Amino acid sequence: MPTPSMEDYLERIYLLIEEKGYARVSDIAEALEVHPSSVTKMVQKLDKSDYLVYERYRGLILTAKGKKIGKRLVYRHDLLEDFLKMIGVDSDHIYEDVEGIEHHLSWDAIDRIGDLVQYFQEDPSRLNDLREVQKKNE
Amino acid sequence: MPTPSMEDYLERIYLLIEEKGYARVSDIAEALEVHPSSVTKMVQKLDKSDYLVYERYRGLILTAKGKKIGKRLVYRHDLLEDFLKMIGVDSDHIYEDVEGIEHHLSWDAIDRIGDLVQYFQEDPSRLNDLREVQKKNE
Ligand SMILES: [Mg+2]
Ligand SMILES: [Mn+2]
Ligand SMILES: [Mn+2]
Repeated sequence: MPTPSMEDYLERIYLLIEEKGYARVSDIAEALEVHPSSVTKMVQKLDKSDYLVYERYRGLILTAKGKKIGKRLVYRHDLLEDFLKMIGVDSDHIYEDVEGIEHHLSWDAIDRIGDLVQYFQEDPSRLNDLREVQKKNE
Repeated sequence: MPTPSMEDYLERIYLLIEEKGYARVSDIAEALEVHPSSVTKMVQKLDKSDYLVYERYRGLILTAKGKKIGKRLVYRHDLLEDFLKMIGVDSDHIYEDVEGIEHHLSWDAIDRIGDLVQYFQEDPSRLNDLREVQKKNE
């Protein structure tokens, strides 16, 4: 039911509190380089759906549901960056390829990439074999 | 330089040409599920910049440029489809996942995914190991 950009907002709020203990509307406007009225409108939609609350001095506060979604997206980003690093995507492309995947892949597929990432680490000689395949191509 | 929309046309045109020598406007409309008048507008755009030619009583044939692009696009769709099958995504999620991400991955990542698919092809017992990780992880 939440749009991808609603989820990205919860992820950003969780990481703002990780960085300094608070999430402000002004923080999000400055980072996205948008007008603060679009942020307060997004905050309003997230508030009405019970993902966050707002109190003027503490700022933006995640609910149990909002904090669960925000953490999940941080870890999705990690998992997919691990995947793309493992298979050899270069540093110029990996970031936009992670943002590309994470917005257009079902959660079933994300889970399967998580199994794959686990597969290459339970016996790391699998990863050396994969890199041999790349070198003999190269 | 070609837009996502052009890439979806060029890929379908290549498949039909691959099967039949020419791509008819009516088969393109059917496959992409758009109104024939949309195809015409795209056909006129792609004709004007030399991706294709319209031949009377035949349909569309790609130029060297359009065919090079269209062949690469079909390779991308087919490689991603194999990739998702291989890591076990539900057969109900596959076409829509592929149509999703295919416009959002660099060619660098497509090549590395190709290295990954080749890694599993060169010793298919690696697919059985991968399946054990997934059954265990559950
Ligand atoms: Mg992100
Ligand atoms: Mn496609
Ligand atoms: Mn597509």
